[PDB]
Amino acid sequence: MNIFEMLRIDEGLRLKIYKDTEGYYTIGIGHLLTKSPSLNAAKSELDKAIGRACAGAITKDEAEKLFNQDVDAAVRGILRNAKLKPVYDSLDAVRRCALINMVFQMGETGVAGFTNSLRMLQQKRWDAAAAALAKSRWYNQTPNRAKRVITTFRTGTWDAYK
Ligand SMILES: [Cl-]
Ligand SMILES: [Cl-]
Ligand SMILES: [Cl-]
Repeated sequence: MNIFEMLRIDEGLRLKIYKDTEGYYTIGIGHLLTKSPSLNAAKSELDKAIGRACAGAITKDEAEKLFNQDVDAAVRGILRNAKLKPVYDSLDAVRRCALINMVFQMGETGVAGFTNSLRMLQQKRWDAAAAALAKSRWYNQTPNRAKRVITTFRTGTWDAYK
């Protein structure tokens, strides 16, 4: 299993503009277009991201290209972040993927906000980290996905995804 396969499971794949769990316009494999209520605005962001007139739809290849860009951006955002980097550096390969998953979903700043959980991960207190992560809007809004990531952090294996 790898980060791509993992996020592909959590986010799905849709070739036509859709609303994510918070009602924002997204497309592809979890690629947020805009927070704005306007379908037009969405459509304009899409055209601008792809570089052509998509009329609200993209191809598979296009979806994948955006996904490669988003994953890379998330890894680089972690490595540049003073709060995240040291965590990431302290973790084993499976758990690094769990950290990347959260950044992809909520962004760096959001993740950097889980101060206590970050500190526990770093100290390798897995069960305490799991509990801290669970006490969040994140967990209450998207529980099944949250659980899958938290379990990965707890165990360091891919069972939650197999
Ligand atoms: Cl926390
Ligand atoms: Cl809570
Ligand atoms: Cl969920």
